[PDB]
Amino acid sequence: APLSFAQQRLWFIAQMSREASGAYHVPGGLRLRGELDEVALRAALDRIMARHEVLRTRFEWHEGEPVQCIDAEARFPLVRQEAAELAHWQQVEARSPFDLGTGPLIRGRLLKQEHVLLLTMHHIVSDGWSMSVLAHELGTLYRAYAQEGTAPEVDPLPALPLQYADYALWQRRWLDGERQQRQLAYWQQQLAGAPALVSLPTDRPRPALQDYRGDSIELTFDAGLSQGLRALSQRHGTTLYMTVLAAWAALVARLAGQPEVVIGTPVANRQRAELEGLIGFFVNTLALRVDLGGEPSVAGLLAQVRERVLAAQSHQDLPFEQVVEALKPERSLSHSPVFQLMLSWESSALQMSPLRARPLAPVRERSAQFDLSLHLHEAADGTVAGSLTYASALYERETVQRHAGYLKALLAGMVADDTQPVQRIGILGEAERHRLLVEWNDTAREHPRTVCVHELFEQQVERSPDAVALVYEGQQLSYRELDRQANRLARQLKALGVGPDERVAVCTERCLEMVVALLAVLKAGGAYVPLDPGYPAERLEYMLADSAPKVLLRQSGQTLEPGAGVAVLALDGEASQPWQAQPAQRLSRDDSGVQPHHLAYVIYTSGSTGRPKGVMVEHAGVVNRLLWMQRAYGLQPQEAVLQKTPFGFDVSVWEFFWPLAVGARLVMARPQGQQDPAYLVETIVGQDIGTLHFVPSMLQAFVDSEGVQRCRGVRRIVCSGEALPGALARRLRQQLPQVELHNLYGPTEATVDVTAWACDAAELPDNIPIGRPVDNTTMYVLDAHGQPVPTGVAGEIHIGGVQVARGYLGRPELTRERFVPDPYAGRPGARLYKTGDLGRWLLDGTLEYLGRND
Repeated sequence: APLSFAQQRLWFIAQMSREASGAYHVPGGLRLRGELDEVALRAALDRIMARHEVLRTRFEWHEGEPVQCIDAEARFPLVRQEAAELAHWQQVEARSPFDLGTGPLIRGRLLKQEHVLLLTMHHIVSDGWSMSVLAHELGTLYRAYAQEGTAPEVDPLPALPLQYADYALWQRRWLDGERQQRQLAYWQQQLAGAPALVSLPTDRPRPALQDYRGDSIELTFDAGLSQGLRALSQRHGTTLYMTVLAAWAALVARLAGQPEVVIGTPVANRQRAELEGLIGFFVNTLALRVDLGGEPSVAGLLAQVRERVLAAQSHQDLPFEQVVEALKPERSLSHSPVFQLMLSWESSALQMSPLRARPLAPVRERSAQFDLSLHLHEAADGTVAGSLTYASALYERETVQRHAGYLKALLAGMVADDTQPVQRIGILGEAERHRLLVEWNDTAREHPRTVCVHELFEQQVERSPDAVALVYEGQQLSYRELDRQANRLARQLKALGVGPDERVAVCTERCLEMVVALLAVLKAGGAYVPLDPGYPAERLEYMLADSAPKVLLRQSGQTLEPGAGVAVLALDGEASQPWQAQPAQRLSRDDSGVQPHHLAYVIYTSGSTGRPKGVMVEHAGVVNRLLWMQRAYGLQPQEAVLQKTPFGFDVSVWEFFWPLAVGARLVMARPQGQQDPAYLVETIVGQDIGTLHFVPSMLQAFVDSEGVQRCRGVRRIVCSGEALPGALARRLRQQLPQVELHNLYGPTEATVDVTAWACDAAELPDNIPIGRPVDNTTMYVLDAHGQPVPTGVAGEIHIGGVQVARGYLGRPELTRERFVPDPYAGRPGARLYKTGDLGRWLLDGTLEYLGRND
């Protein structure tokens, strides 16, 4: 049961109101493990109450603007009430709403020698630094009150040199002057043109409204890495924070595929020594734009980050909100402005001045104001530890864990060699590298590697010679009748010099004799070259001359004349009768001499921008492609497949030879029949079609056609050639609830298809994946240097395995460029095909097509 659009909208808005409850509070606590002297503690809390003027301040509405009201004689409120209770009592105290009109804006919690001294302040009167000052004065005041009786333990001995209202009066005048205008001018130029949104790969699409649900992981830099990072930063004059910022920016730019990254950082903004002991709202945010173009070195990047961090810290008085208003007066509501990743660097003055006061550790962060929030601090033992909070709507936990692993690996590389290119440092762990290269390519399947394409058909003829094999416009041929017709023509082709790796061009519209021709060429040991008569004459004549075939099989009525010594054989009509005198028995395997490594066909590319390339495809890869398809989908002998794809596209290869290898019948659609919506529906129903192919644009026309809901006998619809929108997949489910939808992907240079994804999930994604590699086929997503990229990162798709084509006919240079040695398979001579397509691995080990690399 789904919510309406207005219900879902109001829910996300109502939970953003839940974000405005605890995200504006500054919680904290201390553990008391000593004598119970609550008489001195209450005097210590009330002493810091009356001393720090901001703690006894309320806020009202007075004539169209908020005003502050400083009250006198403020009493500290404290409530008096193992693992489950302390955790529940903590965050509910941290999520306790305060009243800004009445106060108090600072509360506490305590109960029963060991006690729990919880404390919470509102962000309008405090910040991160304010809790450290609150804990500083509490330990000193409880100590002085535990020594002997006092009345002003902190009022005359260390008084406040400046109150928060004095700071606000100074800031009100500073914001009106020119110093504020110069700092705004710097930030205007420093961040002009920066990317508005980091393109970090997300496990789920970014919601329309920013989801603030968060979770966090812990990460640690051991003493070895921390020591090396300290020495690295001393050598380059950077701080330990600058070195981590340089590494994280280098990692994010590499993961996102963007030249520069913006990372925010909160600063204390207490540069003047007059404010360092004050309690109040002082924290400001700085946006750090780190550029990684030009492939810098580790040393060069550290010098850039050192430069821009010092420049940012010189202009840190300007409020970050005024930077956002100047840069992005119009801003998206699905992500934070200017930056979406924050890096906070915490420190380690004093600690526990009273007695046995332990700093209570904060609860695990569950609110995500940004996409990623990296918190780090230098522990006492020199090790660097912290947390990485992530937005649950965007990332899964394992993705964030691998993200932290890349950062630690990149930091170790920067220590190992600060002179190397920073963006080529290895970051993948061995576990993920093995999963990407091996585990997700575990497709080895035992198929007979000694059988050719036509022999699969011949083996089926012996199993069911009288079953129906081919249907065309009221005519039909059994398996035996089709085999005999192909044998006669194959012997005629053999008499004309057809043999291993020789080409035979075939120019015909769809009919029974089209399949006779294709099988006869294969039986004669040659490779067929489909010449679609619908193509322009210039294109047909080029492919006819480029392929240099021994024979042209031509349908009667076609006028294509090769000349050049090419033998022309009539495919049908009265002129084809002479080769009916050939014996109908099969040619022996030695008579043709064809082997699985010989060519099965040469199919030319589109030639959209130049001359088409003849893709040379061998028998063994086609056999693997066909045997996988039967293992995946289980086509049965009583089923029918529709031959509707023009046979110049290699999708027709499985339309032709998959049913004929397994006992099903192939229904040859009328020429250009797929373009008639009425004919397609009537043929599907009339001929009991169970399986057919659509490019997504034509599947859209199919589901929009009249009477599409009559096709409830359809079993499988295979999609390939374009991106398949999830909306179209859902639309097909509504029209035909029984049909199985499968999304396939693969170029001609890798034998028809190499990945497949069944669209059988209860809820389908907006972008249908291309899936997992097929049998004996491998897939790789590599960067510009041939290295595997992290999971989710976009790179160029590479294809390995037995289906990689032999190359381009007559174009050895281009073949060497796109068919490169395979460095993974462990097989000598194996090759990868560079697709020129962009893609990425998903979490579940499925591939996603992202477009062309250029």
